[PDB]
Amino acid sequence: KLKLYSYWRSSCAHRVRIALALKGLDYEYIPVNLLKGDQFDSDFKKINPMGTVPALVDGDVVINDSFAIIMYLDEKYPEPPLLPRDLHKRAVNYQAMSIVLSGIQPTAWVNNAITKGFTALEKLLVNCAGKHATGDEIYLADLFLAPQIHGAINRFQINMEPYPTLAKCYESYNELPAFQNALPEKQPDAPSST
Amino acid sequence: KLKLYSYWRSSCAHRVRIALALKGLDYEYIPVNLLKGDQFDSDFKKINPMGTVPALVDGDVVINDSFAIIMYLDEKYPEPPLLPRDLHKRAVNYQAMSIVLSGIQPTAWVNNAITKGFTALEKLLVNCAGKHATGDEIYLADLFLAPQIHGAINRFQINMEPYPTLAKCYESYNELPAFQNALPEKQPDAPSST
Repeated sequence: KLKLYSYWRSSCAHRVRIALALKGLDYEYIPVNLLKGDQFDSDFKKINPMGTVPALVDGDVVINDSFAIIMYLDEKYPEPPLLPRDLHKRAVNYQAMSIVLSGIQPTAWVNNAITKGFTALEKLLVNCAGKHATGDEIYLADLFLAPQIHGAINRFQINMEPYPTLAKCYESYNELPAFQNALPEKQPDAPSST
Repeated sequence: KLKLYSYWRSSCAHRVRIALALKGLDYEYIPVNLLKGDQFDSDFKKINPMGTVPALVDGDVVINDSFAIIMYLDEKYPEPPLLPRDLHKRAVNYQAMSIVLSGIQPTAWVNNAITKGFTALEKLLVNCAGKHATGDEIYLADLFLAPQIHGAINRFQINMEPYPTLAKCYESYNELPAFQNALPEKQPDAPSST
């Protein structure tokens, strides 16, 4: 019985929710309101000593970090694979992951940090033929791109026309249930329509 | 005939040099002076369009990003393995990698960003019994910790006594040839003794 400590608006938790949905894995969604500071609660700290969200609990095992959680899921529950067979395409997926993870993540506001990272991702992925980031199946890069692009568009009003490959990728996720289900607005702790 | 575009003081390139040495892989060291701005040279840009260092050239294939390069090497040349068999220990290695990659990396100066990241790494690794970060063999976390600790000590004069697990790890690398050989001061472009 997996548990996922998640916050509806966290892009890192969004990545993990896609992975769980693509693996067909059921889990208990445990909301952690990051705006309200619920991650500094001492009982939560008891269960999740690292203190970060997302956090996956798999029995006695607690995994933090979106990338480490996703790799643990892919290695424990291999089907469908989140990495391709081709060593070069696997390297592109890891590079795309790292630009998002460590490149970008960390009147009107102009966000050119995104410009910079999206330019690199476009540079990296434009030569990968296919429906999604690296081919016609969904892989690790796609789980990193979807939440990043959703956040760029919804929080920074970034225009995606300068990044046609990225735009293709993001449009390609609109019909995939695993991706639709994992969206921030669909989560149990998301702001209501009621 | 592998090629590695490297800069002697780059901690990211330091990580990759350890991996190449542990895999017993020969390569052409191509210096890229990052202080002098050699990475913005147009011919280098032709070979390495992504423009970053380190960059591994494996024939026609150019891989950027320290983590993606190291994974490509581990997957193409599996021996000795840079990840353990145990799924949980593999997850710890990826978490340690991510704290360094995306947590830390990006009168006297006091560097408490390091304090923060080293505190998390200590928290993460203290329950892993063994000579090195996650056991008695060298894995991915160790390739990320060595350059980070070398840089903390040599550029920021960080005292390692508050992080006994990390200190153990770093002392454990002093006798390993792969680690000694990859040090910044030993590289072809490093400042001279002459």
